[PDB]
Amino acid sequence: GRQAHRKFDVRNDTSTRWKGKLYGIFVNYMGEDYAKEFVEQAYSNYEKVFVNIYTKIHNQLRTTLTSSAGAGATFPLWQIINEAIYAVYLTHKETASFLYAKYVARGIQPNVVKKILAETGNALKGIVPAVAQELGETVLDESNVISVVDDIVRKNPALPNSYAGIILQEARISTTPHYEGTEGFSSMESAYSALEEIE
Amino acid sequence: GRQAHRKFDVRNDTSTRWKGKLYGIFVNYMGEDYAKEFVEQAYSNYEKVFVNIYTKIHNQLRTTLTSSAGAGATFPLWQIINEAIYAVYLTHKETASFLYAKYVARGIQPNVVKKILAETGNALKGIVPAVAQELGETVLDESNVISVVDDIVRKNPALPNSYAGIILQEARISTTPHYEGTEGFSSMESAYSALEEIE
Amino acid sequence: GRQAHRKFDVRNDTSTRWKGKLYGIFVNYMGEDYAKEFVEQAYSNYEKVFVNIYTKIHNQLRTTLTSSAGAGATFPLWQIINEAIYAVYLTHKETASFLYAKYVARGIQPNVVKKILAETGNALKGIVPAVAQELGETVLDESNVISVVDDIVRKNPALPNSYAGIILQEARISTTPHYEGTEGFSSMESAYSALEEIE
Amino acid sequence: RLSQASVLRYYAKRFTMNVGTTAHVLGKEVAGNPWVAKAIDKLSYQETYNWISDYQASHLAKQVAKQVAEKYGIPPTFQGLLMAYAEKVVANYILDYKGESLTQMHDNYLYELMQKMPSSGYIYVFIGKDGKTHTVDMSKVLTDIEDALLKRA
Amino acid sequence: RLSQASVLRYYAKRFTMNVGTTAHVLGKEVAGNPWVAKAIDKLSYQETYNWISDYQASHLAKQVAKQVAEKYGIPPTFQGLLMAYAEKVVANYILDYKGESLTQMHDNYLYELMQKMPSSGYIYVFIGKDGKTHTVDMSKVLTDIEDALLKRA
Amino acid sequence: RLSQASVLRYYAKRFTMNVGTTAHVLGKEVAGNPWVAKAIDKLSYQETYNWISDYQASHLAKQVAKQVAEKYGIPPTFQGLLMAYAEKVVANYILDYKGESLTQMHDNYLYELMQKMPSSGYIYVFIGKDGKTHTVDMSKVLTDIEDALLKRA
Amino acid sequence: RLSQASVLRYYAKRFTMNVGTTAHVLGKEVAGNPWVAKAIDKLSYQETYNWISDYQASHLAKQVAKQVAEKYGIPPTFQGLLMAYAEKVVANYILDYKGESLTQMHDNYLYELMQKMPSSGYIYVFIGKDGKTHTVDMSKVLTDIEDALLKRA
DNA sequence: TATATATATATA
DNA sequence: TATATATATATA
DNA sequence: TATATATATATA
DNA sequence: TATATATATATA
DNA sequence: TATATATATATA
DNA sequence: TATATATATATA
DNA sequence: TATATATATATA
DNA sequence: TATATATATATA
DNA sequence: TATATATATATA
DNA sequence: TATATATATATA
Repeated sequence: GRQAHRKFDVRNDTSTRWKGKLYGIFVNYMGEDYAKEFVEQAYSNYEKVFVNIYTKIHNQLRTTLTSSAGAGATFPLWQIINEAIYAVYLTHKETASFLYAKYVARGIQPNVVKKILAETGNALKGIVPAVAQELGETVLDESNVISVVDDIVRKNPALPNSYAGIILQEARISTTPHYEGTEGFSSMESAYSALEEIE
Repeated sequence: GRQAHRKFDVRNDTSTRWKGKLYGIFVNYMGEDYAKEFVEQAYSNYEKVFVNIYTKIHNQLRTTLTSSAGAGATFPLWQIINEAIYAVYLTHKETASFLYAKYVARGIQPNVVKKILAETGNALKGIVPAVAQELGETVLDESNVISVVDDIVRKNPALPNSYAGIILQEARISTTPHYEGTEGFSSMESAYSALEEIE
Repeated sequence: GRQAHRKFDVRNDTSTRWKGKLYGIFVNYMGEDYAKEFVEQAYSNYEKVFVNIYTKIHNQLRTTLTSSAGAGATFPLWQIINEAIYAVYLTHKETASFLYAKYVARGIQPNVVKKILAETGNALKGIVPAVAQELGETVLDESNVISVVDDIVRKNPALPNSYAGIILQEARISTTPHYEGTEGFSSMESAYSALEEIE
Repeated sequence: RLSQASVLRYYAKRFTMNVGTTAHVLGKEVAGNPWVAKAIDKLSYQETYNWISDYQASHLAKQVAKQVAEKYGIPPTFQGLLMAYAEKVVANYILDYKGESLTQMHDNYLYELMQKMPSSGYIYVFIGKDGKTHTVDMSKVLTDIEDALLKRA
Repeated sequence: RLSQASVLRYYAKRFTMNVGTTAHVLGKEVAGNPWVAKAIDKLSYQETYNWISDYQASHLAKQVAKQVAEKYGIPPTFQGLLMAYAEKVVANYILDYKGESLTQMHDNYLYELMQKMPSSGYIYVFIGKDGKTHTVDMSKVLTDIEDALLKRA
Repeated sequence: RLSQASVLRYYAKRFTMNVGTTAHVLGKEVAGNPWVAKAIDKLSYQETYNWISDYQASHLAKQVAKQVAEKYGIPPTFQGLLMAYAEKVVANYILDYKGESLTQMHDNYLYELMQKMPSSGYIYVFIGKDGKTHTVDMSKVLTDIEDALLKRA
Repeated sequence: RLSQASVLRYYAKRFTMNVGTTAHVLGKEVAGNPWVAKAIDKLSYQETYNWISDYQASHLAKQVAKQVAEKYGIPPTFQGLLMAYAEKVVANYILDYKGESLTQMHDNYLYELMQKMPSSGYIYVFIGKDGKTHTVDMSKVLTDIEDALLKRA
C-alpha cells in the first residue's frame, strides 16, 4: 500500500508532452510533413482557450476554496468554478437561480455556493473583456449576486455555443501588459523563458 | 561471498544518468527533437523539489542519527525524517500524536522519535519560507514538540496534496545567498562548477 | 461401494459439450454446413433464457437454503425456487395461496415456504425489468408476501406461455453493466475470458 | 440511418489509429509482422461490441420520438430539435439521475426553443400537404414525449 | 468500467515502451528482425497477467462498497470518496497490517471528509428522486463498510 | 517477488550492453546485419541460465528465514535485517568456509543490530494486531535461524 | 423404468467410444474395414452382459423398498430419499462389509434427512388422497427397511 | 425446467 | 414453418 | 478421489 | 443441459 | 472541460 | 470541410 | 519519496 | 491535457 | 576494492 | 533517482 502520490497540474512541459504524443499517433496517419505542421495549430487553440482562462481562474480560487471548505473532498465542489464559467457566463444557457437550486441537492450548504458564484464573476470580468461591459460597473457579492447575475440571462436568451469557442477573443480590443499605461504590469516568467532560451 | 559494497547517494552526476537513460527510452516514443527538449523540463522539477529539500534535510540529520541510534539497521528509522516532511508539514494530514502512537509499535523507544520529529522542524523552517510564519517565532524541543507542532494541524485541517507539489516555492519571496545582507553566504560549489566549465 | 461422487453444475464448458454432442447427432441429418450453422442459434436461446435467469436465482438462493433447511434432502424443496419463477411470475397462472396450499401437503412446514417465495421476488425484480413496474415499489416479506404477490394474479388473469418464452427480454429497455452510471458495475469474468482468448 | 453496413464502416476505420497507438513511430517496421495484425484486429473488434451493445437506449428513445412527432404533421426541419429530448431525458434523468428535477429541465430547453418577437413562439403554424393549416404547441407535445418515454421504459 | 476490451487495451500499449527499453537508441535497426518481435511480444504478456491476477482484492472491495452506498440513496458525486475506504482498508489493514489500528485510520480519513462552517458536516442532507429529503451520517456508514468488508473477507 | 516475468525482464535488458560491447563505436553499421543479431541473441541467453541456475541457495535460505520470522509476529520492517543472516550464512560459512567460526560472525552482525541508549536493545517490544504486546530476543531467534538452516542443508 | 429397450439402448451407445479407443486418431481409415466392425461389435456385447448380470442386487433392494414405502402413504417426493438405504445397505453392509456397524450408518444418513427449525423433523405430516392427515416416523420405517432387507437376503 | 426430434385433437 | 391448451418416447 | 461416457428412481 | 441423495460399467 | 478520431437524425 | 441541438467509444 | 508510462470509480 | 481521494505494474 | 549495468526482500 | 543491511552475473 501507499505506492505513490500523483499530482496533476500545469507543469511548464505539458505542451511538449501533448505535442509529442499526438505527433507519434498521427505520423502514420498523414505523413511526416503534415503531421509535424498540424500539431502546432492543434495546440495553439488549446493554449489560447484553456490556459488563458481556466488556469487563471483556478489559481485564483484555490486559496479561498481551501479556506472555505478545505478538506480532502473538495472534489464535489471543484466542478462549480468550472461550470459557472461555461453555462452561466459566455453562453447564458442556465439561470443562476436554476444552478443554485440544482446543485444544493448534492448537499453543499448555500453560503459557500453563493460566495463562489459571486467571487468567480469578479475575477472573470477582468480577464475576458466581453463580459465586462455586459456586466456593467457593479461589484458582485453574495448579498446580491443571485439577484443581479441572473438579470442578464433573463434579458438575453440562450447564446449559441460558438461564443464559448473560437470566436471568443479575436474581435475584441485590449492591451497586453507590455504597453506602459494600462493595469497589466507583466509577470516575470517572460524573463525566465528568455534566460532558458539563450542556451 | 562479499562481491562488493554498493553505496547510494547524490554523486554530482545523477542528473546526466537520469537524463540519458530516459532519453534513450523515449527517443522511439516521440521523435528526436521533442525527446531532447522534454527531459530538461522533466528533470528541472525533480531538481527543484527533491534536491533542494530532502537532500539538505538528510545531510543535516545524518550526524545526529548516527550518534543517536547508529548501527547497521538505521533503516527502520530512516523513513521517519522522510515521513515527517510530507504528512505532518506541508500537508497537515496527520497529527504528530497520531504518528508517535503509530510508529512506536514498530518498536523504537519514544525518546529518539521525539528528538527527531522536533529536530526536523528546526532545520525545515529555515529552508522553506512558507513554514516559518505558520510555525511562528518559537524553538522546538522534545519537551514541548508533541504539544506545539500538532497545534497547527488541529487548527488547520488536512491540506490538499498540491501544496506538497509544484505550487510550493513559486509564490513565496526570499533571497538567494548572492545578495549581500541576508543570512545566506553562498557555498563554494558554485566556484568548482565554473572552474570545470571553463574547459 | 462408493464408486464416486458426481457433481452437477454449470462449469464453464457446458456450451461446448452441448454443441458438440448435438452437432454429432445432426451431422447425418442435414449435411455439414447447415448442421454447423444451426447449433449456434440453437444454443443462443438457451444461453439467453436459462443462464441469465435460473442460474443467477439458484446461485443467490443456495446460501439461504443451506442455512434454512440444510441437509442431504433439499431435493423436495429445490423445485420451489424453480416453480415460483414460471407459474406465479411471468405467467400469472397460479395464485400464491394455491401454491402454498398445494405444496404443504408434501410436508414442508409453512415458514420456510413463506420465506422462499418472498425472497425469490426480491432477487427476481432486479433481474427481469418487466417484473419491476408491475410489482411496483414495495419490499416483499413473509409477513405480507401471501397478501401482496397474489394481488397481481387476482388483478391480471392467466398470461399465455409466450411471455415465459422468447418474447421475454427483446422489447424491454435496460443498460448493460458497461455504461458508467447504472447499478451494474460489471463482474470480472469478462477479463479472464479475454486473457484466455489472447492465446 | 444505420443498417448492416454501419457496423462494418465503424469497424474498418479503427485500424489506422489503433496501429498508430500500438507502435508509435514504428509503422513500416512493426506492421509487417503478421502477429501484430492479429492482435490489433482482435482488439478493434471489442470496441464496436461495446459501442453497439451500449447504444440501444438512445436508439429506442429516438424510435419513440418519431411516431409522436409524425402524428402532429411536424415538418422535417424541427424533427431533430424534437429528437433532442429523446436522449436529453433517457440519459440525464432515468438511467443515472443527475441532480435535477424534470420540470426545470423542461423549462431549460424550452429556453432554447423560443421565438424572439421584440407571434406565438410556443405554438407554431404549419402548412400541410393538402393545404390545411394547423398549429401545435411545444409544451403539450413535450409533455407527451416524456410521459410516453417513461411508460415505454 | 473494465470488460473484455480493457485487458487488450492495457496489453497493446506496453509494446512501445518495451521495445524502447530492449534496444535503447536502436529502434529502426533492431525492430526489423522478427525474433525481437517474438521475444518482446512474449514478455509483454506476463505483465498483464500479473496485473489482472493481482488486482482482484481491489475490485471486490469496490464491489462491496457499491450496494451499501446505494441503500442510503447516496448521489453519484460522493460515491468515489466512499470508494476510498474500500481499498484504503483492504490494503493497509487486512492483507499486510502496516502498524496502525482501525479506529485511528477511521478518524484520519474523517479528518479528510469534514465540513468547515466557521451545518452537520457528519450528517449531510440529500434530495431523492421523489423529492423526499433524508439524511445519512458518515460515521455509521463507514462502520458498516469496514465490518461488512471484514465479514466478506 | 520474482515469478515468470522476472527471467524475461532480466533477459531483455542484456541486449543493449551486449550489442555495445560486441561492436564498440559501430552500432548503426553493424547491428543492421541479421547474423550479429543471431549471435548476440544466442549469447545473452546463457547469462540468464547461469544467473537463475546458480541463485537457488540464496532463495532457499530466504525461504527458510520467512516462516521462522513470522512465528514470532515480527513486523515487516525488521524482516529484511533478519533476511541478512540467510545469505550471510549460506554463502560465507557452508558453501565455501571463509576462515571464520560461527559464533564470532553471530557477534559481528549483532554488533550491527544494537540499540544505543546512552531499553532492551536485544529484546524489542512489539504490538500485535489484537493489541497483545509481546517481546522477542534477537539472540535466540538468530540461533534458531542458523541451526534450522544447517539442518535444512 | 427399464424394460426390454433399456438393454438395447445401453448397447447402442458403446459403439462410438469403443471405436474411438480401438483406433485413436484413425477413424475414417480404420472403420471402413468390416473386420474391425466385427471385433468391436463382439467386444461391446460383453460389457452389457457384465452390467445387467451384476445389477440384480440393486434392483431387488429397490424392489423391497417400494412396497414398504407405499404402505405408509409416503408421497412420491421422498420415495427416492427412502430408496437411498436400499443400496446404501445392500452394498456397504451385506455383500462386502466395509468396516462399519449398522447403527452408526443409520445415524449417519439420518444426519442427512433432518429438519432445521432454529416441527417434528423425524415425524413428518402428510395429506392423503381422501384428506385424512396421518404421520410417519423415519426411525421406525428405516428399521423396517433394514430388517426386511436382511430377511429377504 | 429450456433446447429441438417424431406421433394425436380444430382452423391459420 | 406458425398462433393457443394438455399429451407420451426419444436427443443432450 | 476429480475429470466426463452411458444405463435406473421423482419434478425443475 | 441443471438442482439434491446413492447406484453398477466404461474412458484417462 | 478543450483538442480532434469515427458512427447516427434534416438541408447548406 | 462548415452552420445549429443532444448522442455513445476511442486518442492525449 | 518525486519524475512520468498505461489500466479502473464521477463531472470539468 | 486538468481539479480532488485511494488503487496495482512498469520506466529511471 | 571503487566505478556503474540489470535481477530479488520493506517504506521514502 | 535516493536512505540502510546482504545477494548472484555482467562492463572496465
